[PDB]
Amino acid sequence: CFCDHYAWTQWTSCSKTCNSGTQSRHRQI
Amino acid sequence: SSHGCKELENALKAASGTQNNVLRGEPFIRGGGAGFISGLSYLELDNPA
Amino acid sequence: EAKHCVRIETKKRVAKKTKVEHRCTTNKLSEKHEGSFIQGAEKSISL
Amino acid sequence: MASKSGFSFGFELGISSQSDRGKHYIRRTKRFSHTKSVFLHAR
Amino acid sequence: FYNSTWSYVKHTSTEHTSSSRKRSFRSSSSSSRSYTSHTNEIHKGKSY
Repeated sequence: CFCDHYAWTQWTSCSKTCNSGTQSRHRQI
Repeated sequence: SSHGCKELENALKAASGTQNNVLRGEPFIRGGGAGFISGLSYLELDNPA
Repeated sequence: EAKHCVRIETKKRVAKKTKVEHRCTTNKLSEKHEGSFIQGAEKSISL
Repeated sequence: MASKSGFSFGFELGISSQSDRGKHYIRRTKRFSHTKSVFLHAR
Repeated sequence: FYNSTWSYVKHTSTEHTSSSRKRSFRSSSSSSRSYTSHTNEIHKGKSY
């Protein structure tokens, strides 16, 4: 597919200020 | 005897297109010979390294 | 491709009257899509 | 547009009439704009 | 880097036809109609 037809969202704010948080971004499918 | 015909056609085309192409670069050097600085800091767009 | 077409004929005699009608319609749609995406990254770290 | 109307009758006497009408109209319009802009600052 | 290309073609075709003939006097009337709607889209993005 042209997957970017269903654009990716902006990332989460990082889960924590320090010591390896994570952030994610789903598509607007 | 009598006859009538009417004929009509309408056709429309519209087209458009755009480009934006932006390139930026800022090589920075401290130390070494001023000629080497200027020669190397000068951005060879084909070889930015 | 879609087509719907009809033909009708009538004659009546008593006086004579006749009516004949033909009606036809064609509908077609075609859509073509293509897309390409490629991505890559390099890291190099040397000491 | 095309229209025809005529009469032809016998009676002795005979009378005939024919009228012919043709009309065409055509219109075309074309408009084009092209803009090309370059900015190059080096220092 | 990412390099992204999308191509899209859309076509629609429609026709209508009608003809009628009466006899009594005698008369005829007829009409034809044809249609198309068409769209092309191409969109691209490149980052480095």
